[PDB]
Amino acid sequence: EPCVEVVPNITYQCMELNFYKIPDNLPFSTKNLDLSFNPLRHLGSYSFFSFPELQVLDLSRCEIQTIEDGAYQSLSHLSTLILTGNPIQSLALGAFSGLSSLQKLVAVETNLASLENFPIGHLKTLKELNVAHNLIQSFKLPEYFSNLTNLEHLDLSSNKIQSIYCTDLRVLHQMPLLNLSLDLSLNPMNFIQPGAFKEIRLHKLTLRNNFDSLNVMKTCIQGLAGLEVHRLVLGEFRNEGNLEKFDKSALEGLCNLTIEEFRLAYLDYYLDDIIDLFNCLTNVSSFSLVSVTIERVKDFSYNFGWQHLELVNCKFGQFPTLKLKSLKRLTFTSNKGGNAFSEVDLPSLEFLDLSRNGLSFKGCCSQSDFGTTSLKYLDLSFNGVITMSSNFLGLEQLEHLDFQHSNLKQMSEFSVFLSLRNLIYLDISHTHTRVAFNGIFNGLSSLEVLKMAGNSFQENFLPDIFTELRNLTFLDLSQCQLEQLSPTAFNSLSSLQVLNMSHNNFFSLDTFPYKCLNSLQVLDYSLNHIMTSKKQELQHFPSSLAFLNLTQNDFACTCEHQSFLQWIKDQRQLLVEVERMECATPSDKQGMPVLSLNITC
Amino acid sequence: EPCVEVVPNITYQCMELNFYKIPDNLPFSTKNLDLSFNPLRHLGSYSFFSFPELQVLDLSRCEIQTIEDGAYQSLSHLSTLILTGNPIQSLALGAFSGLSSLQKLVAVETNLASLENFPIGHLKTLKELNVAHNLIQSFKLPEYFSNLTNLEHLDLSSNKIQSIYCTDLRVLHQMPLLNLSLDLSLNPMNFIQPGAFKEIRLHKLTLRNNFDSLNVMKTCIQGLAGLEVHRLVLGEFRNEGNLEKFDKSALEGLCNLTIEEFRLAYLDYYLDDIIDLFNCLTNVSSFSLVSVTIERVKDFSYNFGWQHLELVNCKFGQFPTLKLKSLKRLTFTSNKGGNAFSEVDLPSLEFLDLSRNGLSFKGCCSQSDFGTTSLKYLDLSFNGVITMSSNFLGLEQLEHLDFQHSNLKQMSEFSVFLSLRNLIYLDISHTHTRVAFNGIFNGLSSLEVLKMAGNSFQENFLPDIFTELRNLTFLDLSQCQLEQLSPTAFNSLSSLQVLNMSHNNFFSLDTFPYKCLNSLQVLDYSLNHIMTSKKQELQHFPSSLAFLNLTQNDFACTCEHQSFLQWIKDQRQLLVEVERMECATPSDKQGMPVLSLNITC
Amino acid sequence: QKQYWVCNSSDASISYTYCDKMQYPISINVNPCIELKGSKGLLHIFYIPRRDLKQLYFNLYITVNTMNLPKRKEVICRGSDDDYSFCRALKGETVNTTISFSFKGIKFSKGKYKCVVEAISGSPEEMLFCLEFVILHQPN
Amino acid sequence: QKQYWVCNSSDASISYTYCDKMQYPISINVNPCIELKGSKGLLHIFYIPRRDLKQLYFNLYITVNTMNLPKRKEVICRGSDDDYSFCRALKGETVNTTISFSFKGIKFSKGKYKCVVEAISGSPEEMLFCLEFVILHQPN
Ligand SMILES: *[C@@H]1O[C@H](CO)[C@@H](O[C@@H]2O[C@H](CO)[C@@H](O[C@@H]3O[C@H](CO)[C@@H](O)[C@H](O)[C@H]3NC(C)=O)[C@H](O)[C@H]2NC(C)=O)[C@H](O)[C@H]1NC(C)=O
Ligand SMILES: *[C@@H]1O[C@H](CO)[C@@H](O[C@@H]2O[C@H](CO)[C@@H](O[C@@H]3O[C@H](CO)[C@@H](O)[C@H](O)[C@H]3NC(C)=O)[C@H](O)[C@H]2NC(C)=O)[C@H](O)[C@H]1NC(C)=O
Ligand SMILES: *[C@@H]1O[C@H](CO)[C@@H](O[C@@H]2O[C@H](CO)[C@@H](O[C@@H]3O[C@H](CO)[C@@H](O)[C@H](O)[C@@H]3O)[C@H](O)[C@H]2NC(C)=O)[C@H](O)[C@H]1NC(C)=O
Ligand SMILES: *[C@@H]1O[C@H](CO)[C@@H](O[C@@H]2O[C@H](CO)[C@@H](O[C@@H]3O[C@H](CO)[C@@H](O)[C@H](O)[C@@H]3O)[C@H](O)[C@H]2NC(C)=O)[C@H](O)[C@H]1NC(C)=O
Ligand SMILES: *[C@@H]1O[C@H](CO)[C@@H](O[C@@H]2O[C@H](CO)[C@@H](O)[C@H](O)[C@H]2NC(C)=O)[C@H](O)[C@H]1NC(C)=O
Ligand SMILES: *[C@@H]1O[C@H](CO)[C@@H](O[C@@H]2O[C@H](CO)[C@@H](O)[C@H](O)[C@H]2NC(C)=O)[C@H](O)[C@H]1NC(C)=O
Ligand SMILES: *[C@@H]1O[C@H](CO)[C@@H](O)[C@H](O)[C@H]1NC(C)=O
Ligand SMILES: *[C@@H]1O[C@H](CO)[C@@H](O)[C@H](O)[C@H]1NC(C)=O
Ligand SMILES: *[C@@H]1O[C@H](CO)[C@@H](O)[C@H](O)[C@H]1NC(C)=O
Ligand SMILES: *[C@@H]1O[C@H](CO)[C@@H](O)[C@H](O)[C@H]1NC(C)=O
Ligand SMILES: *[C@@H]1O[C@H](CO)[C@@H](O)[C@H](O)[C@H]1NC(C)=O
Ligand SMILES: *[C@@H]1O[C@H](CO)[C@@H](O)[C@H](O)[C@H]1NC(C)=O
Repeated sequence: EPCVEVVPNITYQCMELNFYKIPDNLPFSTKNLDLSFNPLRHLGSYSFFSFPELQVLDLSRCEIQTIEDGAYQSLSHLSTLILTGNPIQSLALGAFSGLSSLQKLVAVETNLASLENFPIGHLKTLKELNVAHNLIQSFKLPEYFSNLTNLEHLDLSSNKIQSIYCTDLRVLHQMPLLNLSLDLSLNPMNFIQPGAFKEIRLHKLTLRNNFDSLNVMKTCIQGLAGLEVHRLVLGEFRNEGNLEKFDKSALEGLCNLTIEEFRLAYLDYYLDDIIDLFNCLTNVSSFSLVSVTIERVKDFSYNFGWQHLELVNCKFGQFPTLKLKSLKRLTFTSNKGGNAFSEVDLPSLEFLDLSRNGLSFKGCCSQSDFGTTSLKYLDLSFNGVITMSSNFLGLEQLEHLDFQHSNLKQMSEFSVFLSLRNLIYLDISHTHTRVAFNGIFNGLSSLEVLKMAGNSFQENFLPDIFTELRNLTFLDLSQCQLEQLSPTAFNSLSSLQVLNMSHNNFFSLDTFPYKCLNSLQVLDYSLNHIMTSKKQELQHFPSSLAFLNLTQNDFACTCEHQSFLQWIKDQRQLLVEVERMECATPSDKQGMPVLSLNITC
Repeated sequence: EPCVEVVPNITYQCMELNFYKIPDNLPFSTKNLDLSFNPLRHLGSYSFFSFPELQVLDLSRCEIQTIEDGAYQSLSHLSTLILTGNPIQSLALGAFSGLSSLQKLVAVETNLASLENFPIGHLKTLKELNVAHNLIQSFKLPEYFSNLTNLEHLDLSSNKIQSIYCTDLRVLHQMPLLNLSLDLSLNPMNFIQPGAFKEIRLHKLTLRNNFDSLNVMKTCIQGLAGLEVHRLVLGEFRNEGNLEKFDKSALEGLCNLTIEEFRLAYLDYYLDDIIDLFNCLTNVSSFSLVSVTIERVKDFSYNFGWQHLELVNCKFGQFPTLKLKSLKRLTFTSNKGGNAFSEVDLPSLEFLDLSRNGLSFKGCCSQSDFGTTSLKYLDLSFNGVITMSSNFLGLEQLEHLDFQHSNLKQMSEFSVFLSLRNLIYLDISHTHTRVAFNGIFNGLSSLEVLKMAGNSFQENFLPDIFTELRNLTFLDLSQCQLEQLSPTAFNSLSSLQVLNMSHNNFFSLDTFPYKCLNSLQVLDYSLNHIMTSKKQELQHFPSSLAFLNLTQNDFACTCEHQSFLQWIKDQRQLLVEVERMECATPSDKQGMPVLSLNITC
Repeated sequence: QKQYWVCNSSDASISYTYCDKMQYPISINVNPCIELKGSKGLLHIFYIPRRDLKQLYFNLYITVNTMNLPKRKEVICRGSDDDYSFCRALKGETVNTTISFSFKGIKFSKGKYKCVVEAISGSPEEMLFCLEFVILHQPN
Repeated sequence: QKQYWVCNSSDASISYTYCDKMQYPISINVNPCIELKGSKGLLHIFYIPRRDLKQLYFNLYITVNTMNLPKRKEVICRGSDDDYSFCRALKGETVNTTISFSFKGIKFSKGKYKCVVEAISGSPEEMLFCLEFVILHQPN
């Protein structure tokens, strides 16, 4: 029964180690004692006495039948208790007595029955109270919540709460300050008599998969009246039975609340129209849908005040036609349905993300496409096929631009990035690109990070295309099948520090192309096959070089060009991994580190 | 003034050589004398006397004012005359007198006035008669056409023929046999009085860009009645002014003819519906549209008897929804508009070509997509992005399959060609493919031509994927960046004769991988960098090898592995181009053929 | 290694065993059994995790009759607002869930098909278990 | 080599000369002149070919300020039923045609722009002429 020492005399974990008592033969100053799945059928007063210091304590599935009085007494600084899965049939009054600084309290799968006979009355600093998967029958908040401030979460999901009445929540009418991110989900409820929620405030309210029909949902939405929830979350769960009807006059009566952030989070019904539905869900400054299939619908053109939208994992049949006078951010990511694109009109939009959809652009990118003129961010990566018919025109203010793993067409036929004078980032990695025009990267004067790994080169000869890109500090070039490089290629590049050049097919190293790089610190030549040089005129690299990875390529262990291996014992100060720099060419000299074999000839 | 001798004492051409008389100081047995742009302001009798034999004669832009009587007399076997651009103001009666075997007769841009005073009455064997761009005022066929049989073409386009009457074409009611592929295009005509064309027969009729409005066209179509043309061609030309209206009741009245092959060949009007238009163009066994923009239209679902369709260079906004119970061939090639695809239903279709459209397939290829089950041919090459969610299922009868320059996705995740047991051809060249599954080519047992040039390989090591492909006679592998090959890779391949392996990155040649290839005749290793071998155990190639291209790669000219260069002077019987097989490694030995430098060490 | 059967069909013989050191039990059922031809059905799962079923995902190592495939990575639940309710579980909490599935449109062939299943979840992303699935196949 | 002017605009100075041995005349006009910014207009051509204007196409060798581009290949007329009427001409036949054009949506920069124009047509596909276009550019 060795308790594993996770962090040396700080944290020990004793899980599934068949215990029956606390391991008090453990170091005296402990923190974060894990103790779960060890059978402890009952606890006693001052159980945790040899642990005067303790931050986190876990008792999960320790099958605690009863917690006796005065337990946990000699135990402060205890910030967390996790009493998950312990079936408690006798929680003695005054339990949890001495706990000076307790914030988190997780009692899940504990056989609770109500919250009025729940011993946390004396508690303070208590922020979370996760009472989920319990047996609680009515949502009547007990009175000791008056003394209990600082409570921020109260997650009672999966409970058997059936309905609500008026003077339920008579508490909360006495709270000048109260943040209660309440979450009531999966509660089968069929009645909310009016006026119950009134002059009340919340900071979240989550009701998903609880109403069995459209009429129940309708009149219970009628039950909540004047709620003022700062963020509402409705929907259902893919996991169980669901609604079999959803159209216009459902979601009605939702029009008396004061919402600011909405989220419908699932719908098994192929909804087919979006206005006169979600009708009184305007003025919500954050709209969001997730996993809801609205396949065939034409009229998306409508005016809403929606300062943030998000359509994640939704299916369609067409690209929706958005017309939003006020929408600053959009996230049309990982959708599956309609692989095309048509011009949307978002006059005030500053962020945009259309990633991993798979859609295709024929009108490419111009101010004519998105209707805006101040778009700071744009991600069209992991899409299908992007045809360049217009260099980014009217988008002169665009600092981020990703394209990686898309399919760029006609990228060599003109200067495609000719308008982007304020651009810091550019990732055209692994697009099916054949660089055959010396003016491809023309216009990018502020580009500092250039990633392109997996793009061919005309006849596999690196031309002088990195000119006027003088801020480039990071340059990625790997799997570009380069067999030669212009001797004057990386000039005007005085700020380049990282320079990736590995996984090409070279056979000669030299230092003239890198004679003048004042800021280079790393230079990677790894998965090449580099055997010899021009001639031993190979000179010292610039002083700044602090790293020269030369690992993983073949070598030639015979008398001639032993001067080359002498010039790679030139530097021991700049090599990296002398372990995988070895011999390849003879059979007798195999796997041998090069600086290691001392031969005269 | 040297007449160029094109084919030695057979054909001489004297073009733009400023002549004034026939060059009779030319060999005596001539054929195909070109003589054009030489000024010959007049001809005389027996002009071409020193050419007793002559097949083809050209007089284009020779500015012949008058052709005197009896000219061309001592001139038979003359199959062709090209009197193009010669302004003839006095063509004497009885000209073209002695011409025993004349078939073609091109008189274009000649200032003709009518066909009744046209000296070809005595002619026979005359097949073509191209009288285009002339000045002819009425389409009244003269009577000597009775004697004139064998006439197959009569192309009088761009003429000033204004209208037609009944007893025009009183001839052609006396012709038991008459093939007349007539073509009347660009003739400004505004009246066809009824009954004119009647009991008449043609073999083509081409009227494009001749009616100035919809009413003119309508009632002139009403003019032609009971024509029985075997192939009709209407439309217009992008080059000039065009119709400004085209909808349902245009093209009406076309319903009295007996058409079998139709072609509308251009339309500047964005037509927006296809039935109740082209309404009485059913039962035509060959439909065809070219360059006509029908962008927004939903109802393509309609029944026609159309045994061949073709939609070349058409624009749309959607993929048309074809529903044709009888359509054997389709050619949806080079369209531009709608880059998608939806399931069509062509129950009896045996050919299919969707090439260079650029559209994208999400449902890929299955019997569920094209509704047929006997499709012998399929070309989806040069398209956008093709996602494999189904190996060709229900298409077990498919002998041709092209994919080249498309974008295949998920091609390694399962045996994608698993149903195609009858497949001879396969071109997956230059798709963005990374071969990382030894079962990619599983199922292709009859494949004899396998093209794949430009497809990566996992770690650049050729695995044993060419198994069960025993009929493969042609194997393409170039630009596959292969650095190693399994020593047992091309086994079970006894029928391979051509074997392309160039433009990879090798550094060692050997003969063991090709120890057993009985049918190999060509073996290409060109754009590699091959310097040495395993060891001089390199053995004789199989007898069948008749060609070993080793050109264009680097070599190492020092004493050691002079035994390798000795083994490449092993064979002079199988080398190919000893001119570009040279030296690379030393500076003093540069550009030197290898078998050439005799050194001891 | 003890063999765990699941279900037979006309052309399937699913089973599985364990990879790793820990062998925490699990209960998987499928009704009706998968016909490796295009099938439909339900998948009933009874589990008690030793970690949080949060940011759960699968690494699949598939083997088509002694021929490896590439590696598959399937994200079941991401972060906020999962499609599923069971990915809100904690340690020691009973998961008792049901998920329906269907597929069609692919032909397979005979042979020992294998798939190594690696579940990963939690705060530092440590594994939850490994399982090894054996799926024979012989179409009718 | 004699210089052949075409038209000036606000940001264009088109001109051209001849490549090859034969120098058969041709007449090209454009109205109004191309603004290398997105333009519209008509193109009037008067020609008398020395071959057939059949299966005509262009090879374009473009040069962006001493930087070559790839080679362009433009098929004007293919075979049957051309969009244009002038591609039914024969040798010696007057071609007198008019074609309208328009483009927009691309930014260029300053510099000597060049384009070598090679027309090919006919039965054995021999060249019809070469021309060399010089297009200066200086936006306003
Ligand atoms: C010898 O070759 C090695 C590869 O073969 C180079 O490797 C290192 O690769 C690591 C990739 O995992 C880089 O790490 C990453 O570090 C960056 C730092 O900013 C983080 O952002 C990334 O998230 C992180 N990625 C992961 C998966 O951890 C290492 O940074 C990088 N080494 C260096 C020095 O940058 C070696 O670089 C090369 N030898 C030398 C001296 O460069
Ligand atoms: C040495 O390398 C040469 C290339 O570097 C190989 O070249 C030859 O390439 C030609 C491509 O133009 C092939 O020609 C074509 O021939 C086939 C015959 O069936 C025709 O279909 C194609 O239309 C035609 N294409 C063109 C553009 O003409 C030659 O066939 C081919 N040579 C041989 C023998 O096939 C040499 O092959 C290689 N040396 C040897 C001995 O193979
Ligand atoms: C230059 O660019 C290459 C492009 O790949 C960078 O390569 C990556 O290098 C890392 C570090 O070795 C590789 O990670 C290795 O991954 C294996 C498997 O995951 C792991 O077992 C190793 O311990 C190591 O972490 C990685 O595979 C490799 N490729 C990719 C696509 O990431 C390289 O790091 C760059 N050089 C510099 C100096 O930044
Ligand atoms: C093996 O496959 C390669 C793949 O390219 C074949 O290469 C092609 O070979 C021909 C013949 O040399 C090349 O044509 C050359 O073209 C230039 C320019 O057009 C011309 O000037 C030369 O005279 C010659 O014709 C061609 O460029 C080259 N590549 C392609 C894409 O066609 C090779 O022929 C194949 N080997 C065998 C034996 O078939
Ligand atoms: C379920 O399928 C398995 C495998 O197909 C069956 O197991 C085989 O059982 C037959 C019948 O007894 C034996 O002949 C084979 O030798 C067994 N092979 C293996 C690998 O186990 C199993 O019997 C099937 N179950 C039922 C109820 O039919
Ligand atoms: C048309 O444009 C050309 C080139 O832009 C003009 O030619 C230039 O003319 C100016 C004005 O006389 C001279 O200063 C330059 O030296 C000339 N340069 C070249 C290269 O020719 C021409 O003048 C313009 N035509 C008109 C009518 O303004
Ligand atoms: C709870 O509400 C208070 C109101 O001041 C806010 O500061 C706090 O951030 C909220 N809680 C959380 C977890 O955001
Ligand atoms: C980046 O480029 C801009 C414009 O060329 C220049 O003003 C700036 O100094 C450069 N460096 C940095 C660190 O911004
Ligand atoms: C003309 O008609 C006859 C009818 O027998 C046919 O044989 C011939 O092929 C036709 N002409 C052409 C050029 O096809
Ligand atoms: C091609 O393969 C088929 C089936 O494997 C076989 O019957 C045939 O003999 C092979 N060879 C030829 C030339 O068809
Ligand atoms: C899971 O829940 C269902 C719901 O009725 C129940 O019937 C079943 O017994 C539960 N599973 C277990 C193992 O208890
Ligand atoms: C071309 O045709 C038009 C048509 O009116 C005519 O005006 C013009 O003069 C013609 N061109 C020549 C060079 O004759």
